[PDB]
Amino acid sequence: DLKWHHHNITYWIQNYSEDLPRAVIDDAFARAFALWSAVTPLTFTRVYSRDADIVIQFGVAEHGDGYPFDGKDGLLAHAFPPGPGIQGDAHFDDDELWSLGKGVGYSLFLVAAHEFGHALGLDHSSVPEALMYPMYRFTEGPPLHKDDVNGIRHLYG
Ligand SMILES: CC(=O)N[C@@H]1[C@@H](OC(C)=O)[C@H](OC(C)=O)[C@@H](COC(C)=O)O[C@H]1NC(=S)N/C=C/N([C@@H](C(=O)O)C(C)C)S(=O)(=O)c1ccc(-c2ccccc2)cc1
Ligand SMILES: [Ca+2]
Ligand SMILES: [Ca+2]
Ligand SMILES: [Ca+2]
Ligand SMILES: [Zn+2]
Ligand SMILES: [Zn+2]
Repeated sequence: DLKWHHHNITYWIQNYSEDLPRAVIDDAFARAFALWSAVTPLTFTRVYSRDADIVIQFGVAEHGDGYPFDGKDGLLAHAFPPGPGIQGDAHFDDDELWSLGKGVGYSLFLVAAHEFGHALGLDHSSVPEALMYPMYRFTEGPPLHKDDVNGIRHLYG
């Protein structure tokens, strides 16, 4: 689908990378969802159920959906457009080193924020400073750009 047909979105962290403590991983995802909830009529509620709208997985190579990851670097993660089942789910390549991005590795917060963008129905931006730009660039500045917010309001008001 082009967008979620309900406003109360649920998510399930199905498994964890060992790269970061679980509480830090939980918080990275929470922060990434908080970014989008501030600018939408959507809420994001964590659940412990396979029935969740957005199922989150860490995996490597072929991990069960026919879109295999590729080892270190290259593809970092991917997420499916809104809908039932696999749709809306977000997967992270655990052959990457997940971090806070300041040091070595990729920021789990930034990559998750980007992927949740896709999971709400956004496509890519042509603005380098936008979160939904298709190349990863680590920044400590505010991730959202006018274009990101325009795109998400275009779908959700
Ligand atoms: C096709 C398309 O939509 N455009 C790009 C083109 O890249 C450009 C314009 O430079 C580029 O086209 C060219 C040649 O200029 C092309 C280059 O090829 C590769 C593989 O490097 O890449 C296209 N983009 C796609 S779709 N590539 C894959 C994407 N990733 C995923 C994603 O966008 O979520 C995707 C599988 C769903 S990614 O894993 O590589 C990725 C995952 C996450 C950030 C990310 C980003 C920001 C913040 C945090 C994170 C990035 C990238
Ligand atoms: Ca990879
Ligand atoms: Ca789903
Ligand atoms: Ca890893
Ligand atoms: Zn996948
Ligand atoms: Zn993307």
